[PDB]
Amino acid sequence: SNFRVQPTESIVRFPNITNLCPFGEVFNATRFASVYAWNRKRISNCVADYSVLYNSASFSTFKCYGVSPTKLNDLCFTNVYADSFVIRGDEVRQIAPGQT
Amino acid sequence: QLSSNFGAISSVLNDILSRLDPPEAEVQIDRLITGRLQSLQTYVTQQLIR
Repeated sequence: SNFRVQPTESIVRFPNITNLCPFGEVFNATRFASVYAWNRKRISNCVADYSVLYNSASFSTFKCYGVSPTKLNDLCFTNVYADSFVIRGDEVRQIAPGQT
Repeated sequence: QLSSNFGAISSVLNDILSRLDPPEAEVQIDRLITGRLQSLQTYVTQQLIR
């Protein structure tokens, strides 16, 4: 067989960042941008909590592409984008990569 | 040869493993598995001839 040294003790390293992102201002925005003029903003230097958003029952659909939603509170990024727009009628499901 | 993609989204295993559910990560792991197995087989055959 083979001989492998197991780790002695597990350590956890994540900073003590404090400030919270203003996610309530975009989810409860007074007026939303149009589809042909969709607003795009950049958020950084803040803690984003996706557990409250995922656990919320006020949403209709929550689909994540490329990354699982349950591991979004542990990973770290460099920047994020918030695209806000309103579309009515059918063709709602077409908002996804690789669609026509 | 360990840094090639072979079609997956990332060439390293820990990034894909710790970022996605295993039900989806199965495909990404399988591509790397088959590529690395082929590389090892080629190496062994060359060594035998030499």
